[PDB]
Amino acid sequence: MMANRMILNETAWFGRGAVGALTDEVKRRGYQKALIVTDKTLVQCGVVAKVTDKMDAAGLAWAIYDGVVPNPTITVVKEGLGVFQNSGADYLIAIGGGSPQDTCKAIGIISNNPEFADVRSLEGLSPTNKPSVPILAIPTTAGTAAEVTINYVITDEEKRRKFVCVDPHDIPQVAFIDADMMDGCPPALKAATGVDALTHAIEGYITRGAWALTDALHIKAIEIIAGALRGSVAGDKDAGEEMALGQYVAGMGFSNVGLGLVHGMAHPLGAFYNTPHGVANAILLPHVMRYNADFTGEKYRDIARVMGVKVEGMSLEEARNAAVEAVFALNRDVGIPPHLRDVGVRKEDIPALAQAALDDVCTGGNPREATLEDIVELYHTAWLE
Amino acid sequence: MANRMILNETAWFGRGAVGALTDEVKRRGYQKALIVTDKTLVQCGVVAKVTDKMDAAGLAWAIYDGVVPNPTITVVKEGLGVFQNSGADYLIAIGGGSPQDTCKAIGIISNNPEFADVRSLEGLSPTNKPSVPILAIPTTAGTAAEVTINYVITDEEKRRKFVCVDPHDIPQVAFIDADMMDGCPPALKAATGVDALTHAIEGYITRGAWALTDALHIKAIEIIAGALRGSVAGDKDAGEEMALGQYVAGMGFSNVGLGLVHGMAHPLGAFYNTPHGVANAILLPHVMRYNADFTGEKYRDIARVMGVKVEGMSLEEARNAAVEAVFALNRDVGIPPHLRDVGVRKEDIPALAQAALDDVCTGGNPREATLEDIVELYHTAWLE
Ligand SMILES: NC(=O)c1ccc[n+]([C@@H]2O[C@H](COP(=O)([O-])OP(=O)(O)OC[C@H]3O[C@@H](n4cnc5c(N)ncnc54)[C@H](O)[C@@H]3O)[C@@H](O)[C@H]2O)c1
Ligand SMILES: NC(=O)c1ccc[n+]([C@@H]2O[C@H](COP(=O)([O-])OP(=O)(O)OC[C@H]3O[C@@H](n4cnc5c(N)ncnc54)[C@H](O)[C@@H]3O)[C@@H](O)[C@H]2O)c1
Ligand SMILES: [Cl-]
Ligand SMILES: [Cl-]
Ligand SMILES: [Cl-]
Ligand SMILES: [Cl-]
Ligand SMILES: [Zn+2]
Ligand SMILES: [Zn+2]
Repeated sequence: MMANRMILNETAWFGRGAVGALTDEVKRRGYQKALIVTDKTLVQCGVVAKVTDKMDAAGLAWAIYDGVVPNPTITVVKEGLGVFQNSGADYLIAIGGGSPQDTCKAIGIISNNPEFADVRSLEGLSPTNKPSVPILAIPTTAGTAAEVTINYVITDEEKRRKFVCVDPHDIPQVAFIDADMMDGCPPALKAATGVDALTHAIEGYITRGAWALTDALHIKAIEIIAGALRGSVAGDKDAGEEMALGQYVAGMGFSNVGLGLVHGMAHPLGAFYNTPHGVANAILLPHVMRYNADFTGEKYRDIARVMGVKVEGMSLEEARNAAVEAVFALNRDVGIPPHLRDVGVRKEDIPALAQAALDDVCTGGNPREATLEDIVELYHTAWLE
Repeated sequence: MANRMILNETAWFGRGAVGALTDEVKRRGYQKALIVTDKTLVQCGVVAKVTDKMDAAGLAWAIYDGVVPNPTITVVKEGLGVFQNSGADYLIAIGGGSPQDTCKAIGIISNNPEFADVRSLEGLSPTNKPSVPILAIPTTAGTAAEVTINYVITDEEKRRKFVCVDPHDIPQVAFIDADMMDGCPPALKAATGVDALTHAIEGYITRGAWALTDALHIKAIEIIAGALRGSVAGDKDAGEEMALGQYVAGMGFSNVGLGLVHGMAHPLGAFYNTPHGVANAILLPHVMRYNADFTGEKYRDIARVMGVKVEGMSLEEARNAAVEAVFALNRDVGIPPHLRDVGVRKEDIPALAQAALDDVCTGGNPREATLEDIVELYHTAWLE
């Protein structure tokens, strides 16, 4: 029926050493001065200087905003926007995971669309008339794929909720997908962000708006990620490079079609508790998959198959169970906590979390139409055994 | 050498103890508080438990809510400026160890301005004046920071936690009220409760231990081991027991010291911003095993009050049983088993171990640790 749109990065560089392309890209574009948007951890760890050392050798000017925090808030966006406005910069370089990537998008959008100074009013299909300030995006987790999506997610601390901004105008001009930038994640962070990448690919494979091209991207991403994540957590170089590619491929799909109830149930955790996005999604994933199983056609057979299960001869019910179990197994293998209680959730908040999840935009993509009671029940199931 | 005890001159205990605050303020003649706290406690309504009572009583207050876990030199300086501009004449610390310690730093520097750099307070701070008076209200069970003479600040430039020790920082009044603590999520109850256990076990076996602190610590171990599972489960009376036990532990350890658990946790906090309670909880049983031969009969006592039938056990057996009872508690309340699980990197172990070797807490440890012993302990705790 309806035609399907795809927004993608016009330019992207892939592989260990891809950040070495940045200075030429800047020179080709004629930009005069960057604002780097990042967090203090990435500065302390030397990750930012991997980029600035190259800029300095090429004679390219920059300034830094390093105030991003996980689950970046309206306060963070306003602070970074002020730094941008006083910096003399003409473009942005986002160095970090989803939290810096998203902050950078917000800054770049508001700078060219000042009617959105309050930040909150960007939620939804932001009616921006101008493209963002140009962004060069450098992910350091594997990851959110925020370098390739048209979305960014802000935490409204005053309202205790996360909100999603969807806007073609925010797409980065160039993405640099370089596992050298990602290797310093602690193993536990690799694990959570990697199962989050898997969640993007699984939810995107089964989302209501799925179509042929996104299905092809998502099923490839699932195969890459499921084959690489244990090795990446273990520190294998090639597995890290595979994770960097797979996490990105997932975004090429889900940006354009949507996610589901895993992300919808994780957003309130981020808002209520400041839970890390990756861990929250990882813990919820297999429970939501079980819930969705009967509403997914043949797709769990494909998921199980590319996660290593010999599905030949299984009934559809068996293949569905096998897909779920393969996710539980991966979570155990890479040390994801088994229960939400383990990561600071309170049972008393489940009613309110569930209403927030029901209302979350990601939930609308879920292949099964969730009810309040389904979400209450899933939180209890995930909370403790 | 005679042994010194510093304690709170005044303290109120039990559910509802914060109800005593407004009268304590009136009796002391203070004019205006600065509340030192964090944004979570404001959001959760915990601060309002206090400020609503103050408002009813006509008592003035302002808030500094910028404390973060593992408070930094930057936080201390920010809060000090807020204090200096607030018109306050006393401090109310509402929170866990992070706000309690920030509050102590503020109150000390306000009356001892030559320590404006913060770092210069490390060790036996040579302050001439008492802190601005502090009324301390813990909201975790917990650090016992309300009753110790210590506070712990993170130097981000030097990537290290440092301990400031000073009789001048003791709070004037502590209010130990489990109603203030009940909102901790279960996982936070678990980690802060095993941290309280750690304080009591390390204090029991520390080099400076003597009769009075031994009596306090073994009672605290009994209380905490008996209550923690129930408190994590939300039982009301268990929460009140935890509030008391965590404080009794501090009555001891403030005055004698801790050991290598705390010494190995400090660099985690500095390197990774690891929560103090979780770090200590994961390390505790491994360090206990390392220390066992240097602990006399005390692991028999620990095992007994943790519910082990030690009658008939050899000392070796009783020691192993104490270690296992701690492993069991950690499983039972959901403490992660390994440091890798909480974001530690193996590549950092050499540097973590040097930092732990040099940490002040390590000097109280009953076994004299070496660099190589600490490296091995990190590796042992890092993964199965
Ligand atoms: N824009 C989108 O389409 C999109 C999609 C998914 C998620 N998100 C958002 O992304 C955010 C989560 O991002 P995330 O999971 O990448 O984590 P993050 O950016 O919040 O980072 C988490 C932590 O890991 C640290 N870290 C990151 N890279 C590191 C490295 N290389 N070395 C050491 N430490 C490193 C950070 O400093 C931080 O402390 C959430 O707010 C989520 O809502 C956005
Ligand atoms: N002698 C001493 O002064 C002493 C002793 C031990 C530890 N410490 C220090 O204490 C700090 C750790 O303190 P902590 O373990 O109490 O944790 P914390 O104060 O760092 O708080 C941890 C988290 O729990 C939240 N929290 C606290 N109370 C809550 C409540 N009632 N409801 C909901 N959330 C709540 C906080 O907002 C914060 O996000 C460390 O920096 C450590 O070095 C000091
Ligand atoms: Cl998200
Ligand atoms: Cl989230
Ligand atoms: Cl401490
Ligand atoms: Cl610590
Ligand atoms: Zn995600
Ligand atoms: Zn402690």
